[PDB]
Amino acid sequence: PLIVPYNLPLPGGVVPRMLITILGTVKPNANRIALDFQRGNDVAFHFNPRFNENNRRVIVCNTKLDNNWGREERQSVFPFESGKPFKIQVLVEPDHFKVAVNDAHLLQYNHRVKKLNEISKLGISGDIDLTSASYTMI
Repeated sequence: PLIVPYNLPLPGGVVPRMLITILGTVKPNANRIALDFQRGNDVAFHFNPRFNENNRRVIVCNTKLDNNWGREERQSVFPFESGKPFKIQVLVEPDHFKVAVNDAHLLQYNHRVKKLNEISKLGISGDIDLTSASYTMI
């Protein structure tokens, strides 16, 4: 098991065909999970499941530039369940990050931060037990 929050270095940044795989279990009373692909202090892609946002479950995605959050992209399809094991796969494609959860396509997020090679770390945080975090080329 891995300590949360966990930093996964992405050597030389991301590139199309890189596949990041995160395995863990949602804690029983979870409130949030976050994945943050970073370019220094900037957050190129924030993927943020929220378990009780005004009694709704929603995934919020966004980018943080110069300490300011941008326009949120919201997904109501919510494949995470409190107490249960999950797999998140993030596939870097030329124009977007493509995300699958438990082998099912969830969402795509268009690149706002376009210097892919400078997105050099992934932060994994929130209400999870983290089992594995790795990457490969496909």
